[PDB]
Amino acid sequence: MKSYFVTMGFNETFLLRLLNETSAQKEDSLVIVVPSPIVSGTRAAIESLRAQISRLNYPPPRIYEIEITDFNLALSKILDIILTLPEPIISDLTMGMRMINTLILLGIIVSRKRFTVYVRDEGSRVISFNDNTIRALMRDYSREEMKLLNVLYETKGTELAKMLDKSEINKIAELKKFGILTQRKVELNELGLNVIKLNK
Amino acid sequence: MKSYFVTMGFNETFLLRLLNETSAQKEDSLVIVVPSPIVSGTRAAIESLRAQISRLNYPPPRIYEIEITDFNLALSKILDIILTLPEPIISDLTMGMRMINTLILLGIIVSRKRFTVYVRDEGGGSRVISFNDNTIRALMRDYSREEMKLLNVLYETKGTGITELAKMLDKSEKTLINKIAELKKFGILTQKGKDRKVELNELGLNVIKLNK
RNA sequence: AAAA
Repeated sequence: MKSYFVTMGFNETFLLRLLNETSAQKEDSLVIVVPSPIVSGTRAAIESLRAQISRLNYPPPRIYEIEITDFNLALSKILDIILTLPEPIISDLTMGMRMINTLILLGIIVSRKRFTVYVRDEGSRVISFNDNTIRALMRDYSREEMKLLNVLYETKGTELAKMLDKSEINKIAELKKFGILTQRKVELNELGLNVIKLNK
Repeated sequence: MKSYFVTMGFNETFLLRLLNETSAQKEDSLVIVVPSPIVSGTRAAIESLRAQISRLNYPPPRIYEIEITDFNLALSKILDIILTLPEPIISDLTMGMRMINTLILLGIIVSRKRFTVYVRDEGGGSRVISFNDNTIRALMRDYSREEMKLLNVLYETKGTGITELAKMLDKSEKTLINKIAELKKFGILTQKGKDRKVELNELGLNVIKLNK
């Protein structure tokens, strides 16, 4: 079970693609935030989405309208919605107004809930990230960790154990949860490259 | 001197509006990131921009072209550009590809640099929100139980002078001043009026709402 | 790539 949290523009097909790609189920939650007032294009897109959801056995959408006047007053409404969504929260920034997508994006990050955000090339190519990515980039690494990463960066991958001079691993599984390295040779991933780049 | 970091689509109007609303100077770094390869509508918007920039003594744009294969690979390239921009970084995410603007936004936050982001209304309207680095750091800060006790009081009294706050919290005014100065750095409270009553602003309300 |  999961939650979809998106805004809606004039084209419901972006959301239909997201719902099928991630195998949406009826038990899931679908929450659509739209600007106030609801313009004709957005309303038509919602009715078009209702008819197509009712055929495909998807979850019924809940629609929230919010005025977009102040960054904090609008974030306040986005946050109240977010605390009512069970994790993980699936989001896609390719559709709807940029202002509202910005508030959704910032809303899930500061809420510290689990999430997966997708962003597409126009509506073919696609990139994604999650709460683990953001937390791995926002983390203040200690020097025991930082100089271990810098060694892995310079050695490119127990030969490691006789460099920092320790025993022979509990920290390895801890850093594998942050997705910054893998594991035989301990291999640093691209996310770890960004880690080191942020703290050099 | 400031710096501007934006991406470009087919329309330069929002960038020229940004430059006009923030009083852009010729000594500023204007940096534009575009996808690779540069398509013809983006080449045309960039030529339309340079003509108007020269006539208004705006900064000349330095243009970088980025490939976007993977999230981490593309962010890596955005960070290289960000980490050579002088602070503060002024950005406007209402233009160009959404993928690039997401990386620009995410790149700026994690670079811990100073910034102001604008996001406008596509339909041309006057609706516009903005935020800055203190905004994000405020919402993500780990607030101690003691710090939360102080914020909870300002919400229930709606403004209280330093002397009464020190009484309500069983602390010295000397130590309350230092703590109020530290919270003021994050932008979550202000102290206006001739009575110097400490008050929670809208940002402080969101901070309190996150810890319930 | 201005509710794509």
